[PDB]
Amino acid sequence: DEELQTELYEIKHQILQTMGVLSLQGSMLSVGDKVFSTNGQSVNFDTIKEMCTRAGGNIAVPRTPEENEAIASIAKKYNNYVYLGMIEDQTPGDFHYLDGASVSYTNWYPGEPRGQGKEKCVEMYTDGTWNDRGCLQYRLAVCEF
Amino acid sequence: DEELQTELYEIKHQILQTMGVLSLQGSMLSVGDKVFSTNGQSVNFDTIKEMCTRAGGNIAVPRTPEENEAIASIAKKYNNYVYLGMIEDQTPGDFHYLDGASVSYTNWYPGEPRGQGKEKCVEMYTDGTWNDRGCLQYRLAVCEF
Amino acid sequence: DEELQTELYEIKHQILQTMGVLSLQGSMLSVGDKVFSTNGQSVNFDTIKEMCTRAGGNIAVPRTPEENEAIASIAKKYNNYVYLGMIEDQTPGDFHYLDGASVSYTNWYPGEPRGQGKEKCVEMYTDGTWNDRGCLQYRLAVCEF
Ligand SMILES: [Ca+2]
Ligand SMILES: [Ca+2]
Ligand SMILES: [Ca+2]
Repeated sequence: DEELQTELYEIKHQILQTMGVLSLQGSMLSVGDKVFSTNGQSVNFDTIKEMCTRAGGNIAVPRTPEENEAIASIAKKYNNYVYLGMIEDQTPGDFHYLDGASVSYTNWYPGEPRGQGKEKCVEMYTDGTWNDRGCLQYRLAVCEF
Repeated sequence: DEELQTELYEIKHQILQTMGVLSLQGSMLSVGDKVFSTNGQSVNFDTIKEMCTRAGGNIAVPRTPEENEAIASIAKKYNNYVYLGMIEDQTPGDFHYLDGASVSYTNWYPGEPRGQGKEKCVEMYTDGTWNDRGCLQYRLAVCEF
Repeated sequence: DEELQTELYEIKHQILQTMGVLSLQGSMLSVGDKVFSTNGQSVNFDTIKEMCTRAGGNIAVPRTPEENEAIASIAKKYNNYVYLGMIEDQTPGDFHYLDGASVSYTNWYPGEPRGQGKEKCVEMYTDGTWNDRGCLQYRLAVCEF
């Protein structure tokens, strides 16, 4: 269709414009096909999950070095640790994404994880490395869409 | 078309991402197919209408309990009354949306409306109930898109 | 396609909603098919170019009176001059857009340009008129998408 082609072009341009504005003003960070954003609040794991789902997204989880660096830049920006989208398996030391799949990419701080099963959550330090920790602390809420 | 399907999927995802960011940061509230947002300014009815149309929208008007609660949450958030998108008919006590249609859903504070035709505008209290009032007061500008 | 028509309508509405929110909150200004926005930072020409490209856009450049007035309103809003997307040719007095094409629309302050080739950049005063100037000053970063 000849009109369909032009309509799609305009639609794609408008999306580029809206995403460009959000990017320019630091409202979000786009990495590949993933968009990260924070509301600036520091709350516990359960609360963060609720906030993200309310917005139509999920708690952020890095699956590549580039995504990890992006979340880390936000942690650094707000000078606060970030809870990530993963929880410990029944077997201590093993973690899984919230959908149940086993974690692949990892960036544990040397020595971590070592909570012996008592720290089922994972927090990201400002340098981007990870630490298994309890889930009741107040951490920066970072979501992915 | 095989490429049209993938293009639309990506377009829809990007929209979800941009709307998710705006939602997460409290820049807007989505209720069904309607989006509410405020610039935080408190001005009169005529001014609000101009501001909304300038942005490509219209003065907010709740047509369902869910929409009413959404606008109320914004009123509460900014601790200020909100002018709604309706004005009094020639017959006192009867109101109409700006397009001329008679108002259906209402949420008048007990006793309202009772301006006897001297208060053609409608303001929303922070608890979400309505009050007919003059149109020259300074009220939170809430628009719908 | 009967479903394609409805899908496009919804997509276009969502775009209108997201753009309406950004417009209402002063996050951007739309003029025709062009969107202008600033991150509020004041840096040199090279830095501005980087910031804009990072966001998926380019340094703003007015090509019509309407676009010029839009950028001027932003300069006025932030009370700071704005570097524009153009640089001087090898021949003093002649300027070109960054893609190499010769500038068409101009709005030089009376007497400008007169840097004799020593001021290859162009800054916009808050009244919207232009002045050729060095490229190392700190100016409001305004991008176009
Ligand atoms: Ca640990
Ligand atoms: Ca009354
Ligand atoms: Ca000069």
